[PDB]
Amino acid sequence: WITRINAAARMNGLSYSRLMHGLKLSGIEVNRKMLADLAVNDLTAFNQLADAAKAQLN
Amino acid sequence: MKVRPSVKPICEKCKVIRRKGKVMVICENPKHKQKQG
Amino acid sequence: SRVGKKLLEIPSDVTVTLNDNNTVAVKGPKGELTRTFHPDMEIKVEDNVLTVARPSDQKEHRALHGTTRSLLGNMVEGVSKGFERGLELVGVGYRASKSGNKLVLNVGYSHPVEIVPEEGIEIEVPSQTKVVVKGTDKERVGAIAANIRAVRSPEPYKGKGIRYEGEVVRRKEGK
Amino acid sequence: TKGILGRKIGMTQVFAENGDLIPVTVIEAAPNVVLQKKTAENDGYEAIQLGFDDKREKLSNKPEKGHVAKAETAPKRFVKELRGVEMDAYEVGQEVKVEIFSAGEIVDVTGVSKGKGFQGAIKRHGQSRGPMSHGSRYHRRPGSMGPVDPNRVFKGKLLPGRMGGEQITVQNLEIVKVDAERNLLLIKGNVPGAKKSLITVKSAVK
Amino acid sequence: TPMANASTIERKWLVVDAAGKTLGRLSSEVAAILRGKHKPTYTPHVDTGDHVIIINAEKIELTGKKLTDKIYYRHTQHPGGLKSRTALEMRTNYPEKMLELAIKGMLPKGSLGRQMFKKLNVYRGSEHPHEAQKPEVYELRG
RNA sequence: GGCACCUCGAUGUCGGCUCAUCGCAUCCUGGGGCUGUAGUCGGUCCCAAGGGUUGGGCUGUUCGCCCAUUAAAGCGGUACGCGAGCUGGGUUCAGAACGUCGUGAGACAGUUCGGUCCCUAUCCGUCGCGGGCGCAGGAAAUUUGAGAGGAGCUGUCCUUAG
RNA sequence: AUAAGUGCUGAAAGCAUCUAAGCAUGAAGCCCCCCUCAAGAUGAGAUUUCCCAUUCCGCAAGGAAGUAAGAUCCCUGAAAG
Repeated sequence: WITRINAAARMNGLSYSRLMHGLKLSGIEVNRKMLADLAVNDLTAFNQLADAAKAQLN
Repeated sequence: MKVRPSVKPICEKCKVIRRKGKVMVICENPKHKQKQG
Repeated sequence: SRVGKKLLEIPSDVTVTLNDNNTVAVKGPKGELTRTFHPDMEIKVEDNVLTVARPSDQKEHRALHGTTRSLLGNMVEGVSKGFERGLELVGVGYRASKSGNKLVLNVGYSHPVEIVPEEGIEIEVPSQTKVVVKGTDKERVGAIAANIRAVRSPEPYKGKGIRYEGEVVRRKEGK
Repeated sequence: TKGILGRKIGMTQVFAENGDLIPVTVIEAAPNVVLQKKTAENDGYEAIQLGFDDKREKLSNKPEKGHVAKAETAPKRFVKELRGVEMDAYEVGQEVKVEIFSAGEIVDVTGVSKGKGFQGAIKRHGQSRGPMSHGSRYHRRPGSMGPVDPNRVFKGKLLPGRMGGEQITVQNLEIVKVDAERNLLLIKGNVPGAKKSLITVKSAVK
Repeated sequence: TPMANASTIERKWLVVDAAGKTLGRLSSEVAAILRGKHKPTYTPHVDTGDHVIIINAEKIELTGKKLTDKIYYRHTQHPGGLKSRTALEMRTNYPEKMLELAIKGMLPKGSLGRQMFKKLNVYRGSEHPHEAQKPEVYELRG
């Protein structure tokens, strides 16, 4: 799951560790690894989370 | 040539020099030139 | 006490030129020469003037600044006047002679030894017991001179073979 | 370079017109033919493929028949190729004969060596054998395998096996005599391979 | 449950120039791409990798004094004689072997490891044998 | 040699023969520095492991001394390399004997004569030779060369030149 | 192409300097040249030439059954074993 999330993040200008950090600060993302991979294979949702994480990271 | 791990200037005319990572002494007296190791 | 700082001259129509990337080419009366340098040193062509500047100040930069200045000066002088090195062999029957552009030496070796200058270097036999090499560039001239010396460097007992001009040679008693 | 393809007929001796006596090997080489001119631009290298001896139509298969059709000659039993020769010197299908060589030339000869069958270590690699007396039960065996620490036997220890049948080269042989009318070559010394075998003759590389 | 993809691989064809990128980082990253780790739908036993083509391998560069120091050893299992060659060599005559050995070390060892290595192609010059794969140039990241 | 950690429900010990193979701290050969190196010859040190590095007398002996040579007669590791490859001359059994010790049976890193060395190769490994299949048709030949293996050692004499 | 060695040029460090930038030379050593093996090199390579792309079935996934070139079985042997 970590590998898949890392690949998905790297393909959107964001490292895995920064993605997880950004999610945590953007809110308690009780959403987690396995269902995050399901979002990855529904990638548009994964991007819709990654953009929020990036925006809140700064 | 003397290959001694201790390299000294034997006579004032000798001069120590640093070459290819290893020090030598050049002296017009050929009896004194030496390299460490 | 800073060779890399001082300035060079253009005495008489010594065409100093700067190429695309810190590379130079001079066509003096004696001939033509070229040389390339790494880009750190900034050499600027100016009328009777050429600059020698190093960006920073530290070990390698200082060394190479000094070298490039000295090389530029040496090369411009060489292509202006041309330079020679003298070799004055010594021997009971040792012989120096010409064979056209080629050079042949007779020494205690049972057979003669030949040499083939090719880089615009020219040697002369001004006398049977003296040979002088002439050429534009110091590096090549000295290389040829050392090559001739290697044919027979002198011995410390009687002294023999090749001798650079005024080359003092160690003396050892022969009993 | 130059060379021809021939068959070893036998061995004899000949006097050299000096009082001395020369041992000589007798090789017959009916005029070879060049079948294919291998060239760099397509085959990656320059060479000529040539054939020496003839075959009956009963034994000549259709493939090699069509192959030789370009040279327009009888199907050739034995074929081999030489490198280092000048491509332009040889037309395809021209004959070589034997006058390309001449008496006095230095020559290197190669060919398959005589077979000898499954032979022991002594006969194969010529290493001494144990004492024949003093109770030695080690008459003709091939030596210890090796040390103990490696816990195996290294590659390349010499053991019994087959012999002969590998092409060998002899360097700097001399062509004593040539008889074009018979298509005959006479090489000083002796050459590998049994009688009536195939021998190939090449100008010495040295 | 996560989808273990199989028989749903679409292998892209990628090109990279190694003229100005050090072989260390180049290999370390191209190994990941060749393994397919970059793909979102990675699986560990299916070889989701992507074919890659190397270009101008002869113009690869080495840091430090490695050009004379790095020894490319090899031991044929015949008795105790080694064969060795330095790093700068093979720029001369066969630089694809440098990259092949480097990537070989990079990838995981195993049958599937050899299968992943099968998709690599290294050449001298700047011309592919093949253009029918619509390969697209892909510069590196690190 | 110190320790006793594996092996006493058994890991065969010296020397030789056969076969090697590795390290270089080099015996010769190759290339150099210095020399109290005139030259032929040397001494010391540096690079160098490609190859080579002998036959006999004595002794079980390796080791040694000796004879005659060679360019040299290298030093070590591999279970003080190698017994399911060999030898058994010695140590290490039972017989017997000399000296010595012991009241004595008997005992001596004191000596002497004699004294059974088992094995059909299963699996790795090594040297050869076959069959099967693959090489996106099936055949007959010729080949490229990745990559392996072998050789790769040297004297004497004439000349240069007394 | 190098090892040791000898170097030319030349600063660092107005000199000197085989060095840091450049350029050379230099061993029975290394890589070739010499000889042998070598496409199981699963990366199975190349070239020359021959056969041609039929008959049956679900029509087609793909099967089977006679053949082309060419081999084999079997037999006479050795230069091979």
